[PDB]
Amino acid sequence: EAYFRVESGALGPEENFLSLDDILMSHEKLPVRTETAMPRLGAFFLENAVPQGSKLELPLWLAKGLFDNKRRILSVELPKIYQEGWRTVFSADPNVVDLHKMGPHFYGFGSQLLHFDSPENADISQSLLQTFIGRFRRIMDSSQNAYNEDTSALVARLDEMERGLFQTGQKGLNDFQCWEKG
Amino acid sequence: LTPAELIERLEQAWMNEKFAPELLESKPEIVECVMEQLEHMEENLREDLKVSIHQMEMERIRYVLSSYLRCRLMKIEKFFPHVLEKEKTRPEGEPSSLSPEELAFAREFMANTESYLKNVALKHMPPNLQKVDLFRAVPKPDLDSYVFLRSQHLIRYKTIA
Amino acid sequence: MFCEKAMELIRELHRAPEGQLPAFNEDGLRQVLEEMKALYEQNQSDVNEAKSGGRSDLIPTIKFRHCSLLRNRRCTVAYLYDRLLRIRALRWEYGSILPNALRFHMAAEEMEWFNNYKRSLATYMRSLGGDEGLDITQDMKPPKS
Amino acid sequence: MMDAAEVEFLAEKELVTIIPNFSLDKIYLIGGDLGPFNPGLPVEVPLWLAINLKQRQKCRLLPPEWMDVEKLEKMRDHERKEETFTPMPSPYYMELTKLLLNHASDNIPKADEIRTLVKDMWDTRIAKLRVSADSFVRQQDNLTLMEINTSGTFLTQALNHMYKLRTN
Repeated sequence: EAYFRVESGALGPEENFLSLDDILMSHEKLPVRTETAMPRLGAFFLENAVPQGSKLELPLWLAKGLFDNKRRILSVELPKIYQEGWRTVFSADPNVVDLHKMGPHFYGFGSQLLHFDSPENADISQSLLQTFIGRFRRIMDSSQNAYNEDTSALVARLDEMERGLFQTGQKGLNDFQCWEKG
Repeated sequence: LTPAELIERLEQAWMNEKFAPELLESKPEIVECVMEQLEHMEENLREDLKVSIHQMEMERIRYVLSSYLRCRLMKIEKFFPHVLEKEKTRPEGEPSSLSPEELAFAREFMANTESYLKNVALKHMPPNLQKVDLFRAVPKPDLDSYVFLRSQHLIRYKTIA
Repeated sequence: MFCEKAMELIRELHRAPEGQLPAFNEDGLRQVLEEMKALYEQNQSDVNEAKSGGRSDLIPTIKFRHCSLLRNRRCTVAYLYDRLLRIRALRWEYGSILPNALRFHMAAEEMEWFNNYKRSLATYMRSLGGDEGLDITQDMKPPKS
Repeated sequence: MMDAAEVEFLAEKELVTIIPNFSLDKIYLIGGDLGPFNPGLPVEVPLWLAINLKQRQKCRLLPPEWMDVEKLEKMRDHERKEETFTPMPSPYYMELTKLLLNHASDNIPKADEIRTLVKDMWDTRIAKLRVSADSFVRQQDNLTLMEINTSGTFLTQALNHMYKLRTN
């Protein structure tokens, strides 16, 4: 309408400062290891400080706010799903995966996850497409058609950027039907 | 030019500004003219059936003119920072994609928004962090976005741009 | 210290269906700022305690807190802006006077921004032609008759 | 992008033929002229005026040459024939059918039949637009504005996510 929100950007290089979607995405914890001890910071992480090496779960924004090319403050590991482990099962058939149970922001998180200069960055990206361009169909076919419990069951498996495509296609199919009528 | 042509043009500058993801060049002519042609009619207008037919043609002439500017305002507000300056940073020799009315508006827009942020919460923040560079807070029009151009087809706007 | 409070603020907005405007969260915003103030002092201190107090093992603890200040800010700004994006629409929807229902969900600062917004849009249009330019708020949908 | 309403507004600029029941001099409209009106005497006027006069009960609308049953019924097949998109009669074939069958079915030779016949060509035209989409995305014209917008925005986004993820 007249309300044009700030669209996402998590799929491009950086996020969008004012994007509600992006702040929401970047708030998902992440597998992170400690390097140098951090005093005072021991009350929040209930286990006066935090030893070096501690395995932690930190918001993608925090982990990214501390990470650098020296790992002199943080160590990070590619979450189990972005690992070549599943990166193969997706290659098999993506249109079966439950991209919602897994990281709800599958694509967005995956993209921002590149900053951590992982060596295997390439292989990830060359899968963030293989799994989208691979599901592009079942998503469109669901949007460009009236609701049924096949979409109510399909939707329960799309991630946050797909549930979005879903709506959009569900919008034009409902703009034209609100026209084809009287 | 001719009424027939004029209007025809408006429907171009209208649809162009509606498929292009960025505040296109200001066409203050097509605008002030159709504005003039219309008022011209409203006069000669104030028979029955004849008049009525002219009013109907006007509600359409109006519709597009409005739908048009209404689209521009939406764009400037959606990018008030990259516009209020984009003009100042446009080589004098090119078309100001923003007019003198849209100027005092895009200008007013920020002076209202900025004051809001500050007063409401941005000023009660820890010193050396109470200011925000809207020039980077608000996203810029994505030129690299796919559109539809008319032999008609679709492809990233940047390349065509 | 995890900007969790700020989050419940952008959520109060993500859980708003179309682009509805929930009541301004005065309380939430205050708890978000007061949290920054705290995050500030207790970080500036460690900063001083490091420049003089020698103890350098603090850099980590400082950067960490810095992220918090920034995050807490990104969120508190995005929130206040999205409400403005919504309030703006209210103009092109209900007209010039606001449904006394919305005034009731806005902050005195927002109604102020709005009246200043209308006040200018008013000027703009009124300059599109002689005798009060051309109102572009009407004729929202192409004529059907 | 444009929505149905906005696109229809363009279909309404389209010329149609009507036989009026009144006499009116030549009206000089801003966007052209509209030949003198004489009862029982055919005149070409814009679809918006037509529909206005039609419901104002002062005229009779003449179905476009192509809106003939067996005529289109012979086009749907030529569409379900060629693997690709078949060039349409009226570049708003869908609108004119909707506007004329809702406002002037009286003048259309058997509507109920022609109506359906038309959509069966929009459906097996959309279908072909979906399968042809799966492609451009994967491998990374001749349509009506009403088709490239009711699906436009979606396909638009998908592509904005391609080049964005295909680069990341």
